[PDB]
Amino acid sequence: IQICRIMRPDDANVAGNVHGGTILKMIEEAGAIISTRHCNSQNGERCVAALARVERTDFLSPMCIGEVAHVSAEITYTSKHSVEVQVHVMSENILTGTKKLTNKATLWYVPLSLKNVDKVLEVPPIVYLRQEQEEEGRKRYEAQKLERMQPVLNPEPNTVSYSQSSLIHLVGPSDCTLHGFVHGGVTMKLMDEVAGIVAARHCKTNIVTASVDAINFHDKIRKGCVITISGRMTFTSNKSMEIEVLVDADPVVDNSQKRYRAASAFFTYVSLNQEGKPMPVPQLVPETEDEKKRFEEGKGRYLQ
Amino acid sequence: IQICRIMRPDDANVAGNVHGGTILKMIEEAGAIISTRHCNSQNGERCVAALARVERTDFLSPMCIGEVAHVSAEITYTSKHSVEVQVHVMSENILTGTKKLTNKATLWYVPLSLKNVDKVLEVPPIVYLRQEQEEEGRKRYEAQKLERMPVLNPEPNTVSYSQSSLIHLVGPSDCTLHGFVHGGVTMKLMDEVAGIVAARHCKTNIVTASVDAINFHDKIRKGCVITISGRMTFTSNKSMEIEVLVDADPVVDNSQKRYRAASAFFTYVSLNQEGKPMPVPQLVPETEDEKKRFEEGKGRYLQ
Amino acid sequence: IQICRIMRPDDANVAGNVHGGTILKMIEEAGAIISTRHCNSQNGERCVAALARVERTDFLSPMCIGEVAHVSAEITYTSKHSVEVQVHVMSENILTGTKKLTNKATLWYVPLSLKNVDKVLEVPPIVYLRQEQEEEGRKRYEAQKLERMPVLNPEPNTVSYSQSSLIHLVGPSDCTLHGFVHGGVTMKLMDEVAGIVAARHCKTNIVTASVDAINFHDKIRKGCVITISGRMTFTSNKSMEIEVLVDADPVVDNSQKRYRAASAFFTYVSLNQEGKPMPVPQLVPETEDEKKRFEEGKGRYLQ
Ligand SMILES: CC(C)(COP(=O)(O)OP(=O)(O)OC[C@H]1O[C@@H](n2cnc3c(N)ncnc32)[C@H](O)[C@@H]1OP(=O)(O)O)[C@@H](O)C(=O)NCCC(=O)NCCS
Ligand SMILES: CC(C)(COP(=O)(O)OP(=O)(O)OC[C@H]1O[C@@H](n2cnc3c(N)ncnc32)[C@H](O)[C@@H]1OP(=O)(O)O)[C@@H](O)C(=O)NCCC(=O)NCCS
Ligand SMILES: CC(C)(COP(=O)(O)OP(=O)(O)OC[C@H]1O[C@@H](n2cnc3c(N)ncnc32)[C@H](O)[C@@H]1OP(=O)(O)O)[C@@H](O)C(=O)NCCC(=O)NCCS
Repeated sequence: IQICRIMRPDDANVAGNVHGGTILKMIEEAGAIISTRHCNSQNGERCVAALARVERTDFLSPMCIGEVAHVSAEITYTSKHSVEVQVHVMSENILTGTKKLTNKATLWYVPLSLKNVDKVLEVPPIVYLRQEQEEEGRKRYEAQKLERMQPVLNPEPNTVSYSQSSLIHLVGPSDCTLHGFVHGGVTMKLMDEVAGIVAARHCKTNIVTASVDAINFHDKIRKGCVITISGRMTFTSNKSMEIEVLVDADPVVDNSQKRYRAASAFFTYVSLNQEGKPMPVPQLVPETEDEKKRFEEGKGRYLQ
Repeated sequence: IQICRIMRPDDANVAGNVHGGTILKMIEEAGAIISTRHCNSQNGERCVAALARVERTDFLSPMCIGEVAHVSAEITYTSKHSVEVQVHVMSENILTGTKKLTNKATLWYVPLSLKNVDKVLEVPPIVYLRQEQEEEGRKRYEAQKLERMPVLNPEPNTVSYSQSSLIHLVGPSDCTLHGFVHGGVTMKLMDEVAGIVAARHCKTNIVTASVDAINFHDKIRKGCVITISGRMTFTSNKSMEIEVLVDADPVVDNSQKRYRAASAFFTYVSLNQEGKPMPVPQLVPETEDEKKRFEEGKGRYLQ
Repeated sequence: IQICRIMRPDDANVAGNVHGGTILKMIEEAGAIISTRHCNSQNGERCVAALARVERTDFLSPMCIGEVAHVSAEITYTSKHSVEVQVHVMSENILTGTKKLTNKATLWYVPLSLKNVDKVLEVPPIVYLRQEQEEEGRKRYEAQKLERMPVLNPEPNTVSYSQSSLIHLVGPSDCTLHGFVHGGVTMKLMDEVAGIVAARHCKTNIVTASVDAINFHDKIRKGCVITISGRMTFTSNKSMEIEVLVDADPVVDNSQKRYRAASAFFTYVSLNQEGKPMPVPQLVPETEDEKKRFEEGKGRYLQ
């Protein structure tokens, strides 16, 4: 168990369910603390473990204000320079005594030198109880390694341009951060918000985050940047919607550095019935060639 | 009449000086407190005073972390349905003992029914010490009452070269006890985008000299997404004027249209190491609307 | 001697009552401001006063959103290296005009050099109006100086049934202008875990009556992870006392071991759905240390 805290009114959305960004920030905190503690076991160069990838997060059951969140983490795998961390988020009602599993996630972290930033160090190794666990971890590692290799016109209903949305945010201070960079939590909250906007615009009904499927942090964001979090619908099942979210970082004045793509993610959203079963959502129809390529790649991700 | 706090690390801008948004939020808080207490003075219908206009804010000298901010407020004038409030924000260094006058502003508030909102109620009158005070107040009131009646590939020093925008989804800690959001969140965002546009146009360090006309046209509720767009309007040889507009869109109801929630005019300058305004690059308008806005920027400059 | 602000939605819970943690941080802020101004009065070494002890905080009456808090402070007694500050928190309803005495506290601060931290400096003395004031101050100072020298499967209403803990990574708005964290957030987390254990033991709505001995043993720097652990010590027929302990371990430097940063005693009470205090279930000790802590908590209760 790496983090435990109380959900408060500011942790929720306007409706009263706790924000996806808050759950993501707790997940990141737990994974980062245990990964950082593990990569300084053998007392090497002083390092901090940075989140590089959210392999997957499942929103199994909703969390609400007043409940206590216990988020625990276990180090499954460590590569040459990366560590895989599995994290479980449970909610407990302190009066009712009930405890449910709210979220389940897998993340990837990599240690960065504190002395000379941008320098990756070698993860110390971990000892496994069963060899099948270690090879299954290696298989997942090689799978994720394999996987790694915006204009809007006048909109018609149920088109990509119709739901396409965007947030623009000036990154502020980070005083007590481990490094000079800002945590993935702020950016993930913004990504979740843009995904929710796109889903609600496309489906015109209640919506729920089913899962966040692949969050990649391409490079760090420093203070004084202004980030554009752009969200677009990529592919829809009959009962689910997929949203690509892209985070681009721009220097305000510094033309020494050019605009770059800082992060990318895929959100799977669903709308449920009063009973709690996934209801049919309107189907997205692509119009351009790139939209249809992204729809096909969404179907491929759907069946694999 | 009084509000006072200590400036802390989250209160600062990227530079490490107290954010302009934080100063504006404290000014709004002080004005709202004193006018709300005054508009329930005579024990009428229970009401709350809402900020409607920032007539002007002067950033005289910067404030820094660790200092204590003292914000004082005085009700200058009362109309039939509005209150004019003058506000001073002073900084106090608790170690050196030094105290500077950091900002000076005057605001306009309107009391709104708590029982039946959207109903504007009648401000109780204030008694003036001299008749000249009330006459100057009426003059200022009538002045403010009268005055209220897409970027392609850019070339440098144009409006399009500096034009920028922030987009924000209004969440739950932006709003008050009711669904409306404080003027503070919006003013902080306007200041941020104005600073962005000014830094893009002038390519050096800059500082807000004054905030000229913040008008709050309509309320913003939770669940809206607001676009705070900033563009440069007119430049002196040593000063720049930035227009900031707040547009609010309903996310889900496409029956409902986008509306203009707030508008303001920012004056930015770039200063020397000594502290004197240095020449800023000149804005050249390209379209007809750009120079129309440049011409009224010159008009505002000469008055 | 004074700080005042208006309470906003983030300072309160869903019901509209201000969190105890926010009141505690405001008390700390006011005390620190005046302690810092006094310990730089006569132009010694440039220093800032850090909160070391909360002698007691009484929650006399609740404060709610929209009311403005006026926090006043007075320097009661100063030792060789510490300053005693008494603080009153008053709430003002700006509509009804009513003002209540909400909370009253006594705190201890110690000046630390800004140039070389960990260096304690000598508090300048204060001149008393009556000799009895200084004599009572010396008595209280010597009293406080004297005073400073695992849950298995549980059965209901024992210590293990209620014992709880929070785990927190020091985040971005927790710290001061320097690497240390304000006492306010730490006290807020202590109040939260005390409320958690109290609600687990009492199965009702509950409220903090008073917090008695908050000691800040050592500072917490950025990059620590703190465990705020709370366990029940002794229960009256209508009151509960909860001991809260704050332990900090460094995440990155594994060279350093766990250390005890803070400790406090919270007394909680149980309310009805109407709002009347109901009798609380009696805590039963099982071990020898549990019964020692129950008896010494009773001793603290009878004082
Ligand atoms: C993570 C980061 C350091 C990657 O470094 P890099 O420039 O790609 O250098 P590398 O040569 O180490 O890249 C490959 C290796 O890095 C790690 N890595 C990089 N990207 C990864 C990804 N999407 N998923 C998992 N591991 C990744 C792995 O260690 C990978 O393979 P390995 O097993 O051979 O070590 C860099 O992209 C980054 O910092 N992104 C921003 C993360 C951030 O947000 N930081 C602020 C706080 S969250
Ligand atoms: C300002 C607001 C109340 C205007 O009210 P309205 O519905 O247009 O009603 P009216 O225009 O007929 O006028 C009512 C009074 O308000 C005054 N008023 C309205 N807008 C004003 C402005 N920008 N500046 C100065 N006075 C203004 C009017 O002068 C009038 O009083 P008067 O007769 O003494 O002149 C409305 O825009 C609003 O609700 N703004 C709130 C924005 C916000 O976020 N505030 C802080 C958080 S709630
Ligand atoms: C308070 C602190 C400076 C104590 O310093 P120290 O290393 O123990 O050195 P000493 O205690 O000998 O310093 C002497 C003074 O400190 C006072 N002091 C220390 N702890 C105290 C406490 N809990 N209550 C009251 N006084 C205390 C002593 O009474 C003494 O005063 P005196 O000499 O006039 O009698 C240290 O414990 C600390 O820093 N705690 C954390 C405070 C913090 O978190 N600051 C950041 C903002 S909250």
